[PDB]
Amino acid sequence: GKRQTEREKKKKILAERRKALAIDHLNEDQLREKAKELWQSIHNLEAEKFDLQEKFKQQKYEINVLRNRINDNQ
Amino acid sequence: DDIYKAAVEQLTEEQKNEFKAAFDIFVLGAEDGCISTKELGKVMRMLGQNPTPEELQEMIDEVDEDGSGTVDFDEFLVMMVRCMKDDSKGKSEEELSDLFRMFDKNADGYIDLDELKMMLQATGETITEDDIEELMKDGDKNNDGRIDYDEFLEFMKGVE
Amino acid sequence: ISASRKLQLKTLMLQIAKQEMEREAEERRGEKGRVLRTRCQPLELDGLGFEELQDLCRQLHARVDKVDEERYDVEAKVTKNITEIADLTQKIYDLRGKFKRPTLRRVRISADAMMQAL
Amino acid sequence: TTALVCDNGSGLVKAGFAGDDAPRAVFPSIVGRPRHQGVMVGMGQKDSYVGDEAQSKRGILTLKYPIEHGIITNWDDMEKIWHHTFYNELRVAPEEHPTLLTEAPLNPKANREKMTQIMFETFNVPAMYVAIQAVLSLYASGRTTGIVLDSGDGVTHNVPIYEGYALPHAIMRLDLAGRDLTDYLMKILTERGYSFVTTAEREIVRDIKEKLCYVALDFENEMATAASSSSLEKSYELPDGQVITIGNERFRCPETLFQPSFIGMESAGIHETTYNSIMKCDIDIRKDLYANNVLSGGTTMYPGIADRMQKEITALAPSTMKIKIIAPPERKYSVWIGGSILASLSTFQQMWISKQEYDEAGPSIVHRKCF
Amino acid sequence: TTALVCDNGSGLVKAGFAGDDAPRAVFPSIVGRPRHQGVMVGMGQKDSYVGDEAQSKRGILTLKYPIEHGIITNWDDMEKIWHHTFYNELRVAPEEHPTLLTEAPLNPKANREKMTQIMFETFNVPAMYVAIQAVLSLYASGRTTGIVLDSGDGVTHNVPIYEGYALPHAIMRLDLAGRDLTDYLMKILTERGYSFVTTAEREIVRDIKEKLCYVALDFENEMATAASSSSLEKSYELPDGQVITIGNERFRCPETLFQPSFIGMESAGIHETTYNSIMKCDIDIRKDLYANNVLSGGTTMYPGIADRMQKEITALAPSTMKIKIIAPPERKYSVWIGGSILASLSTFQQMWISKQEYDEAGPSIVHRKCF
Ligand SMILES: Nc1ncnc2c1ncn2[C@@H]1O[C@H](COP(=O)(O)OP(=O)(O)O)[C@@H](O)[C@H]1O
Ligand SMILES: Nc1ncnc2c1ncn2[C@@H]1O[C@H](COP(=O)(O)OP(=O)(O)O)[C@@H](O)[C@H]1O
Ligand SMILES: [Mg+2]
Ligand SMILES: [Mg+2]
Repeated sequence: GKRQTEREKKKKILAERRKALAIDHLNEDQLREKAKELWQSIHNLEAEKFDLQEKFKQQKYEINVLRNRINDNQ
Repeated sequence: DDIYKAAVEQLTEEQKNEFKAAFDIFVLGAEDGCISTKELGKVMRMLGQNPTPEELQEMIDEVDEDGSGTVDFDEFLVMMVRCMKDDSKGKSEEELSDLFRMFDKNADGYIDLDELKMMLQATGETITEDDIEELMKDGDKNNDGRIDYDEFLEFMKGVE
Repeated sequence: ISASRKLQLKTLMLQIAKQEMEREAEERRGEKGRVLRTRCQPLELDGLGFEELQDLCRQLHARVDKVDEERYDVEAKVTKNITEIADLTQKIYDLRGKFKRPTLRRVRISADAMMQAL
Repeated sequence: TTALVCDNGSGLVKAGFAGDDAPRAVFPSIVGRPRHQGVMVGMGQKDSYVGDEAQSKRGILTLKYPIEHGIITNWDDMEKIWHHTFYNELRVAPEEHPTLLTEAPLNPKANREKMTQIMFETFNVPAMYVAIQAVLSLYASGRTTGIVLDSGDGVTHNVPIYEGYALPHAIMRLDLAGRDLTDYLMKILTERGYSFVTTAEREIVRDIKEKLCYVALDFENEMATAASSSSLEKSYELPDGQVITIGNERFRCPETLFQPSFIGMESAGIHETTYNSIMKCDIDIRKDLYANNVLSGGTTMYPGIADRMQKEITALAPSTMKIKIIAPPERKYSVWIGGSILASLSTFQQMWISKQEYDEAGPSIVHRKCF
Repeated sequence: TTALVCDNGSGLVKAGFAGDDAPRAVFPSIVGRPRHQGVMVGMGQKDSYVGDEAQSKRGILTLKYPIEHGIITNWDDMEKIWHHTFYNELRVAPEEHPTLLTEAPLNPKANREKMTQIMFETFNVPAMYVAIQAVLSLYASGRTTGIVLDSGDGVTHNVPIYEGYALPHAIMRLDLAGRDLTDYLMKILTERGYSFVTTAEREIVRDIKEKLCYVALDFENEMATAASSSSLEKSYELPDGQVITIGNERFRCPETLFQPSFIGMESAGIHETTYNSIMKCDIDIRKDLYANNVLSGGTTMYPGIADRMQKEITALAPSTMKIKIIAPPERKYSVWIGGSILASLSTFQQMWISKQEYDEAGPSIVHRKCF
């Protein structure tokens, strides 16, 4: 399905579609505020990816159950 | 056990009217309840319940243990109410899936009937003849050596 | 076979289920907090000059980009394998529930109670 | 809320709420104006008795079906029938209930569009959906493949389906059905002396057909036996006495299904249009269709048809394939049971034609994606 | 860890872990979208059935091979086939396994480069290596010399090898293979009345070819015998009955290999392109190539080909040389067995195209030293 489209989608979310921005060009208090904000956002992303790994484990367990049911079903 | 005693305590009046209609129909004057299992089954059918012919046979074969036909309305009505379904589907299949996710300590896509025994023992519960044997027999009912997820479902499906 | 046996078994099963539910929930909360702490390193209110502020700010901007790319990548993996899991769910249902589909009915309920209509 | 699974049919309107086992109200679809003058004053005489009320006063009415062959020929009468069905037989206002009508295959478009326009403007339902009468009968059997022969009272159609993918180029619709069998029976009864002419006496002939006629396993042997012995002559009591005796008219009336040359129709019987419908399908799904032949509809209730049809198809089909004919005991209401099952599905809940969609595209919405 | 020895082929994808005797999963490489409409709701109908699943639902699909003649013409479908092979037939994620694809000789570069780019970007393997399909078939025979005729289903190629030194100027690649024989058989069956047209019925004709056809030792004598007696007519039962009888179509279908003028191809048969491939070699290694002629590939499984080919070459070759034709019973999987042996070698363990190397030079790395 034009894996070129999938590759470009991945790369845009990698560089363009993700909230990427040069910001360390500001005054003191504002720079600290922005650093805190970005660090907290990425921390929330840490929580999100921790749950991503958790649910991926769950899906692996579910596919284990899936294969088990398959083998028991034939 | 205590479940039937509690159900007796929490007698639903909507079903109570049906049971007293059964009392009126079967009792023919100071009648001590000779247990006409055919009458009981026809009463169950009339009152809107749908007892199986297998349930009808069970009620035939699980009565008059006194041997005198006349039976205390206590145990009779316990049998009548429990034969009638009073529950909501016995939990949810998604709930059961998550519970099995908890219970797969073996982490092999299934649990074990031996694992079931170990967990129930860890719960510190009484194991007896009514326990122990048929518990694990019906947990791995297909007898695969371990309790698959669907086996865990079918062990206790539709039960509160 | 006594159904009181099943009643007691379900009491114990419900107890085990609730205990394991709370246990896994608490485990997840604690491990999640631990991972966030060891990964979301704190940002400090003092000790850095303006130049140090800028330096650490851009360093953490780079770190933010690193972890953002990593988590977006693993998120994409989660999504794709989730699509796969959904497909397998459909397939296994077709394996098992294809013939169980018509079985769902709620029937012979009211018409049985309509003999006085005529 | 709950959905209304109506099923117009032609001869019996079957309706009821979705999720049950049997239709709540089943009544003939006839609207009969009185024809005599009427002398009693204040008797409360209405101008049109519809439904089952006109099967009791049929002595002084002129019953006329509003649906001829699947298609609807008299829209005012059909509207009256629907109004009766909603308000008096179910007593649920249509403003609060989705509806699921049913329609024969290969019917004129204008019929379907007018049906949806009526349901949305006059009765003002929230959302309605039209489904082909054979897919439902396949739902009710719990299958997912098979070729279903739905011989109703208006029209007999034969829709083959495989793995859920209908084959639109293999639908064989034939217009011989129960009504033509009633007319042919009424026409051959005249060979003994019994003359039924009035539109009210067509109902009596229909009752005779339902209670006495049966499909012969072998036609020539039965014709020879009925012409020598007298073990077949079954008698029947008219609504006023004067019992009648039906001889070899018993199995000659429903034989028209397998030899439509009796009523002058050219086409081949229901035993050969099924084989032709199969042979138009692809070469790799013919075994499954052979093994899962489904019967439905009222007219397939004749005693002994599930054996005659199997014998005929086994004669036509290759000797290796296994021919099996599914004939559930709940044949008459099979379409409605399937309709209830389909309306009760969660996956189907977003296929209804919502009213705002109709307001935006007009009645021609039914031919669009929401089929 | 263990290596994945995949073998795309054209007609059957054969895969399995390195170090075994037979491929773990063998299934046709076809991807078929449904073509009819589909009326059952919630049946769980997918949009494309690949592999062996589409050989069971082929009655309502339009199967289309993603590999025409060695080359790959439809990259999305090929990616789908690879994804199925990795995840459902072997159930091993590719992130932890080297892969060893196989490719016909003299194929377009872009095909190979796209193959490696897909394997490194989409599936993200650790390291992949592409090998010529004939060297593996020579591995499996346990030889080190010999000229191998690998008549697959897509393309027939004839690579001579001596003492491990391949002769690149003597490779004779011919595009007649099993698929053209299937089409020619389907075209000559029409001379008796049997018409197969649909892309699904091509599979039935392929089954007929596999089970009935054989290569005649002498063509004219067989043509004369089949035209007088009737000892050759073998019957076969279609997927629905109606047995068919194949007469002299039995040995006329695979005769196309030795006379490509039947399907209009100009070139000489597989009996003469081998001799030409030998004669291009040097004068001192012709005896060894004569004595070690190797057969491989699926299409060389016709009963009686190892004798016809030997007779033909003995007719062409000088009378003194000994002509021997190696035809192992495990012909079909010979390429994959050789691939397993090659992947299991310790000396070969440093020839893989490591991912960091691809990152530094791009997909054009495959033409470089890591061949
Ligand atoms: N028990 C029966 N035996 C023979 N024929 C019957 C029987 N019941 C109904 N029929 C015929 O079938 C017709 C009813 O068919 P039905 O399935 O109601 O049509 P529709 O598809 O319009 O609902 C009646 O007109 C009658 O002629
Ligand atoms: N037993 C057999 N007899 C005759 N022909 C066969 C037989 N098995 C396979 N073939 C032909 O060989 C083809 C398979 O060849 P194969 O070696 O799988 O090709 P590839 O090199 O692409 O793997 C099939 O299309 C079929 O036409
Ligand atoms: Mg009908
Ligand atoms: Mg090959």
